[PDB]
Amino acid sequence: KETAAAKFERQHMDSSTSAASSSNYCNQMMKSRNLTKDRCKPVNTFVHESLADVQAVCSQKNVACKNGQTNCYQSYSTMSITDCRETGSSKYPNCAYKTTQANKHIIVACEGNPYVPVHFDASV
Repeated sequence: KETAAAKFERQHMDSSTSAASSSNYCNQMMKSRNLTKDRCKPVNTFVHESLADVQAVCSQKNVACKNGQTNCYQSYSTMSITDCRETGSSKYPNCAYKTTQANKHIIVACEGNPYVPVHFDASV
């Protein structure tokens, strides 16, 4: 198994880079993190912040999750993120993505003890 928290770091954390390196970023990252293993995950966001910074988001601004649950939190400051959105010629198993860099507040769902991020909800 893989814990909720470890899975979040696997699919969303990329601290080794401050931004989206190039157009190549998403094709390599999605594959590396095994996000294009059973299908091409449609969209995925990577956060280039320290892990301590992303975890502190659980004590930040509490907001409603897209699913109606109340365990989502919004970062007070903008973070550096990269959005990976699937393309047209992207055909499984040859998934193709468009790398998109930006700075936005992130919204994550937290849970557990300790209370850690387990799901990425949105970026605004």
